[PDB]
Amino acid sequence: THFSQQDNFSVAARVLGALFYYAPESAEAAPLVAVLTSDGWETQWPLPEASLAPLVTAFQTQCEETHAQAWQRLFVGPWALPSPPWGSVWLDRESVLFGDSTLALRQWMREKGIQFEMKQNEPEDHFGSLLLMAAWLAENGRQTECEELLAWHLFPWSTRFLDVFIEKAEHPFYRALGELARLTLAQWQSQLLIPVAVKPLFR
Repeated sequence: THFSQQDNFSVAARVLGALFYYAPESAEAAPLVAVLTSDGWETQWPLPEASLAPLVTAFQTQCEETHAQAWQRLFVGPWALPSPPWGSVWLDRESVLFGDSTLALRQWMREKGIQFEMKQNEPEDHFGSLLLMAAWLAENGRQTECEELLAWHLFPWSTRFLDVFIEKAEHPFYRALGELARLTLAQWQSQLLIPVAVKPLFR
């Protein structure tokens, strides 16, 4: 019955999350770059074809800039990232990392006995970390928590983050990845029984 337990929710969340968290040449993400750059993946993605046809091609579009170089520029640095993948940049009035929305997520994790750990020195509210934790909760049959994560701790900023990211990606693969993410999270959003939390955006 619950939308986290069907339509490839966990599988799709893990794919989107890893491609946003790990480098395209990494052991974690290279196989995923390879699935999205081959025909066939669209058959298993939980969205309709009229919207996937264009992304199939777009994911395969060659480009002088390397996946590795695009990711570096979009997610690592050294310079300012065009769309910072951490919730508190979007939700905290001050746009700092480890901000108030980050604290809210951490407190919620601790109340619900959620033991999922992020890597060291890293804030909990990274877009991909959130998608991997949602996947992980789904797999564990923790549907209520999964829905709360999305409603309360991801969807309030994820659309804004994706909007700016899709507009500034400037690389066919990552722009396609962004659009895929937006279409998919939107679809999930429409399946929630619970309202998305109403929060101002500060970037």
